Amino acid sequence: QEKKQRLLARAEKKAAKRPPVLRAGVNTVTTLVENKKAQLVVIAHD
Amino acid sequence: PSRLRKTRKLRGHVSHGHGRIGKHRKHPGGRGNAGGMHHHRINFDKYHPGYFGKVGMRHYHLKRNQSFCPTVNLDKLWTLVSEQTRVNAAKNKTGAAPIIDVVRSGYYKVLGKGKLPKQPVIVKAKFFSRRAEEKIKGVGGACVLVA
Amino acid sequence: GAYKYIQELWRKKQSDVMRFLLRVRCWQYRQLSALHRAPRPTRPDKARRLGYKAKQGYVIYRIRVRRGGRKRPVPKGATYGKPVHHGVNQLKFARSLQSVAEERAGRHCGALRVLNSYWVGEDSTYKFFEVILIDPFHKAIRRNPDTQWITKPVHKHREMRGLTSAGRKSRGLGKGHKFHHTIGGSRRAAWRRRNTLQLHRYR
Amino acid sequence: ALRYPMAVGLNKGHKVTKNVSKPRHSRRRGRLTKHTKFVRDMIREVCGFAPYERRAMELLKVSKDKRALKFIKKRVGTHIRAKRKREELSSVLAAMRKAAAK
Amino acid sequence: APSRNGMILKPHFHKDWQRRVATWFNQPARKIRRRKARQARARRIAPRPAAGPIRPIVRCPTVRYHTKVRAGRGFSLEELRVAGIHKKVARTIGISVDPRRRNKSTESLQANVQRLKEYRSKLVLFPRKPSAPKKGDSSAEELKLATQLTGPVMPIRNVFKKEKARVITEEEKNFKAFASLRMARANARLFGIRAKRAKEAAEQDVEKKK
Amino acid sequence: WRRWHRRVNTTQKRYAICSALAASALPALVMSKGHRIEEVPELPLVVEDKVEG
RNA sequence: CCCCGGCGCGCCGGGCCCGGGUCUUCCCGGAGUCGGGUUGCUUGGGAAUGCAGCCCAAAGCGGGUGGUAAACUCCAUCUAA
RNA sequence: UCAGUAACGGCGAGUGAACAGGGAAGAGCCCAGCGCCGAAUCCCCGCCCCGCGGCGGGGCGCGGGAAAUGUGGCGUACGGA
Ligand SMILES: [Mg+2]
Ligand SMILES: [Mg+2]
Ligand SMILES: [Mg+2]
Ligand SMILES: [Mg+2]
Ligand SMILES: [Mg+2]
Ligand SMILES: [Mg+2]
Ligand SMILES: [Mg+2]
Ligand SMILES: [Mg+2]
Ligand SMILES: [Mg+2]
Ligand SMILES: [Mg+2]
Ligand SMILES: [Mg+2]
Ligand SMILES: [Mg+2]
Ligand SMILES: [Mg+2]
Ligand SMILES: [Mg+2]
Ligand SMILES: [Mg+2]
Ligand SMILES: [Mg+2]
Ligand SMILES: [Mg+2]
Ligand SMILES: [Mg+2]
Ligand SMILES: [Mg+2]
Ligand SMILES: [Mg+2]
Ligand SMILES: [Mg+2]
Ligand SMILES: [Mg+2]
Repeated sequence: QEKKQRLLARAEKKAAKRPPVLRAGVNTVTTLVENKKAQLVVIAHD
Repeated sequence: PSRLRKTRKLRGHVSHGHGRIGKHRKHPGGRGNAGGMHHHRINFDKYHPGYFGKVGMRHYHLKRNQSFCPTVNLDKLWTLVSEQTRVNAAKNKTGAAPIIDVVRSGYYKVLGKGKLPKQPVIVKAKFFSRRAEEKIKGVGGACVLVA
Repeated sequence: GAYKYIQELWRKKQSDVMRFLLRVRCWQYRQLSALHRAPRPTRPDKARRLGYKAKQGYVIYRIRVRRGGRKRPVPKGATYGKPVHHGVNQLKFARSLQSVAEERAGRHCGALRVLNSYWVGEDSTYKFFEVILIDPFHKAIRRNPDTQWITKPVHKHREMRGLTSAGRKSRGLGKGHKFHHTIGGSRRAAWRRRNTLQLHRYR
Repeated sequence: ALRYPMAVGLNKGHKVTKNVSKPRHSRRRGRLTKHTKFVRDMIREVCGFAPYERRAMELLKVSKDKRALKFIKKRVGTHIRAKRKREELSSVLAAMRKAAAK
Repeated sequence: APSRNGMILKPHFHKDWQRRVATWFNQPARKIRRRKARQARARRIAPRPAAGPIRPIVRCPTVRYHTKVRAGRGFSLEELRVAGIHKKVARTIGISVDPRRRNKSTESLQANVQRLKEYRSKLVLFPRKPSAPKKGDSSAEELKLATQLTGPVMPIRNVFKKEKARVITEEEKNFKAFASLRMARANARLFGIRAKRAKEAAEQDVEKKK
Repeated sequence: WRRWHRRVNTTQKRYAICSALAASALPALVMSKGHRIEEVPELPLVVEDKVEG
């Protein structure tokens, strides 16, 4: 819902920086961990 | 045509030409090549010596392209080139001999049967027999090997 | 890169980690029915490299097939023939147990198309296979061109004509000198061609 | 001397110019990459060794190399596969000595 | 039963061969059908050649046929690369492509490279939009002459390099064809054992030396 | 699968066409074939190419 | 004379913002599968052509094939599950 | 066509392919994986416009859902980014 808003505002900003965010998924996180681009990894126990 | 065959002439003759005593029974003696080592042994031994038994090494997966080697004798050697090729060489004076390439004619080995005309020739082939090369050398020619 | 580790991890089936997981899971699989809808692929890495995608219209089924050979089903072991055909035990079925698993899943869900299957465990009595099936009438399948092939009527019951990967292994297909039996597409195809008399008009 | 191409012998063959080109990319299949080596060394840390590999290593510790190969060959199946396997376990045993020495 | 002198015959008629007899009474009707599909196809792709894509030259394998060349499946990536033709663009302009085929020698590679360049010189290319020509397209004058081609494109033929009569030299007269062949077979037959004997010989004397 | 069809050597078939043409130019043979050619001006009978149109 | 089809030419609203050559740095593969033993069937496939059961059970310049089992060694050729 | 041939076979009766060669036809491709892209992906519901006997296209919904246990774009051994 709020990504739709950002794009609409980007259109308004156009008609006239990426904040930090978590990274989900074992495929995304594994690649980050191999690249040393992750500072803390949280793993579900189940 | 069936009008020219024995059946038409055998109408009215009992037994149809197979005899009254022996008759024409289904398969007396067996079917096919039955009895070769038995009641049919004389025919096989008499007319097919060597039929039974084994001889020589087996060779699995024989590829008959590997042993392709068509041969030509010397008595046929000059047919592989036109007639004017021979007459021109025989009558010229510089001593130049024509080139006969037996591979182009579809042969690989040159054999020695026959005699050559007294005319120098350069022969190209993959293989020669010993007598082929001597006979080719006796007329002033040379043997050329190709791969 | 997680799918790489899982693929490599599942190659160490005699490791302590894998032995524990296979042992407990075979036990769990053994407490259920022979045909069982599964909620998700037990092996996400293996399933997807066999053509599975995590989208609506792909379903997973777990099948339990009894291990061992094919006993000839004749009464009291009598075959009524020549000694060459007196065998009752030590005979084997022409197709694999993975194939039989796909056929049992395929026959049950006649409205689904069987994509592939994989091995999830086995004990002395049971082999366990998960079978990937596709609903050929869901719109996540019909509207995607890459998967429109399996909605065609020529692809009905692939597992029952030896067209799946597991099914097609018992057909003796392949290129080269090892598979001269099935030149022409199949054993019968090779046989027909080799056992037909060509009588040309002018002969 | 005079020498001709021949259909027989060590230099048999019709003579052509050999042309050198990069090997087809299909010919590198099965070449170990530093990332794939890293992933395999990680799984080896999590998983460990198989019971037959461990038994083979016990044979190699007591310097029963000939018996170690026969056990491995009987288990993996072929001489070449066993020769490669025996070497890896010996490398593993050698590494463990060095680590302990450290 | 055999009767006097005769061949021993083994006809293969011990199966149900009558259930699988393939008559050929549809042969003329097959020939008409095949031809009628060649004509409707020639009309469909005109002015493109009816035969199809241009094929390369290749030497037949084995020693029974390597003296002959024929039409291969398609030009190789090395051939197309040397001829400056993009492999994906090759099929669009009548050229066949064979990713499998390898070029082992230069001369065969060059022969197909030249064959491509000759073909590209005969290509009459119609613009994508007829009213809007483009860079590579043929001029409007040579499009009025574009007519469909019958038969294989640039047919492949076995040509023989004729050699004229020359005076035989003493070096050639002296050459020994039979001996050269027989010795060559012996050398290629005893090479491995001879090398082994040389190796063992050195070892035997070395231990005496040292 | 009775053998309905027969091969005839091309050299013989061409021979058979030469024999037919040679025979066609002899009044005795064309008469003896039942044709009423008792008043055709000549044998062979050649007419101008206009009749082709 | 009716109908269906096909092939062409224009407009509206859409999607695509697309390519080639050379350098530089990177990345690259299908596992209870292969292979091995044994058993049964199967094949022209013969110290075992293919298939299957059971047991064993991989590797990564590795693996498969190279029509006689096997070791050492070069080559060639493809890239399985 | 090779070829009733290499081979199989109480090596008896019998059985029995393939490569090469000449023709018919001719067409090539796609994933997983390895990566990078704010999941960029998909299904269903309601309203509006066109079409509506092959139920589709576009616009709008802090409408529901699938999907990070991995959807879509690029990309697949002929190498690719
Ligand atoms: Mg009488
Ligand atoms: Mg009588
Ligand atoms: Mg009589
Ligand atoms: Mg009698
Ligand atoms: Mg009789
Ligand atoms: Mg029997
Ligand atoms: Mg069977
Ligand atoms: Mg197998
Ligand atoms: Mg296939
Ligand atoms: Mg008699
Ligand atoms: Mg007789
Ligand atoms: Mg593959
Ligand atoms: Mg049977
Ligand atoms: Mg049999
Ligand atoms: Mg050998
Ligand atoms: Mg013959
Ligand atoms: Mg006997
Ligand atoms: Mg049989
Ligand atoms: Mg062929
Ligand atoms: Mg053709
Ligand atoms: Mg991917
Ligand atoms: Mg490929």
